[PDB]
Amino acid sequence: GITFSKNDVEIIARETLYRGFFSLDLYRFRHRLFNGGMSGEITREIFERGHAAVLLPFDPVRDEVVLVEQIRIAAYDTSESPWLLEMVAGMIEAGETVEDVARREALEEAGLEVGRTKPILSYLASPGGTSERLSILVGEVDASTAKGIHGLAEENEDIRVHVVSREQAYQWVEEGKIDNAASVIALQWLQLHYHNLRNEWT
Amino acid sequence: QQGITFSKNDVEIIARETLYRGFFSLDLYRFRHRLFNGGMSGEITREIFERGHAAVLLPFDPVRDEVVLVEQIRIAAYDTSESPWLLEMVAGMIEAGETVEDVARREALEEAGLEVGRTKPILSYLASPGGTSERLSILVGEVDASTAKGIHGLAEENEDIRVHVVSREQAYQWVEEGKIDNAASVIALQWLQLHYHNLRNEWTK
Ligand SMILES: Nc1ncnc2c1ncn2[C@@H]1O[C@H](COP(=O)(O)OP(=O)(O)O)[C@@H](O)[C@H]1O
Ligand SMILES: Nc1ncnc2c1ncn2[C@@H]1O[C@H](COP(=O)(O)OP(=O)(O)O)[C@@H](O)[C@H]1O
Ligand SMILES: [Mg+2]
Ligand SMILES: [Mg+2]
Ligand SMILES: [Mg+2]
Ligand SMILES: [Mg+2]
Repeated sequence: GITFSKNDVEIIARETLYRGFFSLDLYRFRHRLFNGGMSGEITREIFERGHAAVLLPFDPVRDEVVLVEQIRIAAYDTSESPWLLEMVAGMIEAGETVEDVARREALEEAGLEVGRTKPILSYLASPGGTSERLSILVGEVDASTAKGIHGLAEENEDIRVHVVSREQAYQWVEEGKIDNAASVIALQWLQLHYHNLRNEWT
Repeated sequence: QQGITFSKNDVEIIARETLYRGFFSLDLYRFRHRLFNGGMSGEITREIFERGHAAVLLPFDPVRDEVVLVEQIRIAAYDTSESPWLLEMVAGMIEAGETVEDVARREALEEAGLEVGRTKPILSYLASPGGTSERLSILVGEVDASTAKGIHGLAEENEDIRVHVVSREQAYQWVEEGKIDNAASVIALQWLQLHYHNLRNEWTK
C-alpha cells in the first residue's frame, strides 16, 4: 500500500485565489520524497466546492433504475448535449449526514421515497485539482412511483425523471450515453453486485 | 427509451467570463435553456473550474492478471482522506494537438517506466460536471508488470511517483475497501472486474 502519511506532509498555508459561490485555493506545502528527501515548497491550485451525497435509486423487485436528466452547462464543450442522465445527488452542508441529503434530494429531484440503503463507495472526483468527495449510496425505491418533472424551480433546478431497466442503464454506460463519474461508478457497482443486492432486498 | 430531451439547439450561452486565471481557470458561464414543461429559463450563471482534459491509462498485464498502480501525493485529498498519497492510474493532461493514446503512452513511460503494447478504450467520463468541465478518457494498456518498479515522474515538475504492482483481485478489493478511491481508478478497475476474462483471452492469443 501507500508509503507516507500525514506525518510526512506539512501544509504551510492556504491562500484564497477566488471566493464566490465556490472557492479556488492555493495550497502551499512540503512533503517527503520517495528518494528519502524532503521537497521544497510546492504550490497547487485546488477547486473547493464542498462534498456531495449521491443516490443510486434501485428497485430490486422490478430490477429498474431511476435516472434524472438536467442540464450541466460544464458538459457543453466536450459532449453532444449538456443535458445529462445522472444519479440523484446534492451538496452536503455542515452538520448533515450523507443519507439525509440523499433522501431529501430523492424527494426534491425525483419525487421518490427511499426504503433501505447500503453504501456503494466514496470517491474523490479528480483529486489533482479539486478536493471534492462524493459518497454514493444505493437506495431501495418503487420505480413505478418515479415519473415526471421535479427539481426546485425557485432555485433554477429543472429535472426530468427517466426509469430504465438495470441492464438498459448499464448498456447506456457502455455506449457512452451515461458518462458522468457518479453514474458510471454507481452503475458499474450495480452490475457487479445486483444479484446479492436483489436477494438481500427481496 | 428515447434518452435525453434537449440538444445544443436548446441552450444559449450568452457569455463566458474568466473570473480567475492562473495554472487553471475559473469561468462564469451565463446562459438560458429550455425547460421540460415548455419555455425558456431566465439567465442562469454557473462557476466552472476549467483545467482542460486528461488521458488515463490502466496498465494491465494479461499474462499475470496484474495491474500497475502509481502512488503520488494529491494534496487536495488531505481534508477528507487518511493520507494524501493516493494509488492511481497513469494519467496526464492533454495539450493541443495530442491524442488520448499519445498522451497515455507517453505518461506511462514518464510516470511508471512502462512500455505499452496494445491499448483499448474503456470509457470517457465527466469528472464532476456540475462544477468542472473536465473530461477524462480511459484506455487499458497491455504491459509486462515484471518490468514495473521504482521511482519515476518528472522531478523538474515536482512529480514524485512510486510504482506498485498488485494482482487485479487485490486492486479491486482495495476499491471495495476504500483504499483506492479516486474516480479514474475506481472506474477503470470496476471496468476491469467486469471485462478481464475476455480481455485476457484477447491479449494472450
Ligand atoms: N457551478 C455552479 N455555479 C454556481 N452555482 C451553482 C453551481 N452548481 C450548483 N450551484 C447552485 O447550487 C444549486 C444546487 O446545485 P445542484 O448542481 O443542483 O446540486 P448537485 O450539483 O450537488 O447535484 C443550484 O441550483 C445552484 O443554485
Ligand atoms: N492543481 C494543480 N496546481 C498546480 N499545478 C498542477 C496542479 N495539478 C498538476 N499540476 C502540475 O502539472 C503537472 C501535470 O502532470 P500530469 O501528470 O499531466 O497531470 P496530473 O496531475 O493530472 O496527473 C504536475 O506534475 C504539476 O507540476
Ligand atoms: Mg442534484
Ligand atoms: Mg438538488
Ligand atoms: Mg499524472
Ligand atoms: Mg505526468
